[PDB]
Amino acid sequence: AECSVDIQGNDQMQFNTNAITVDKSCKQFTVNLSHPGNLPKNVMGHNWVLSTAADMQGVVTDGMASGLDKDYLKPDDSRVIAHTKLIGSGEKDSVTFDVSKLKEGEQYMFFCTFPGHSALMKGTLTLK
Ligand SMILES: [Hg+2]
Ligand SMILES: [Hg+2]
Repeated sequence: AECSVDIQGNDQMQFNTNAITVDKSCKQFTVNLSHPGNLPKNVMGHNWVLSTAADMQGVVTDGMASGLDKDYLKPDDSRVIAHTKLIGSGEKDSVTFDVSKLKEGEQYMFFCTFPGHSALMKGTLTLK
């Protein structure tokens, strides 16, 4: 939709998109995350985390080490452009971020930092 997208993470460790386009005219962009299924956060938690592609691995690694009580995301990580909280089934979280934090000629990735999820739960985010 305009300057916004709705995203689902399911019980099979899947997002329902692997590619997000952000319209350059947008002043900010919003992601609304939900979690179909019936499994809880500790088992099948999802978040939506944005970083440059170059920074993704560092964020994933430091997030795992941060623990479940930190939503598997390092607090105040300067590499995380925007993020939701970790959610289980039946829950919702959203994030709005300034589009000025993105540039052209930079590859962005979105992913989930729950342990082992990012191998499957990841995609591209592009400003155009
Ligand atoms: Hg996940
Ligand atoms: Hg990556």
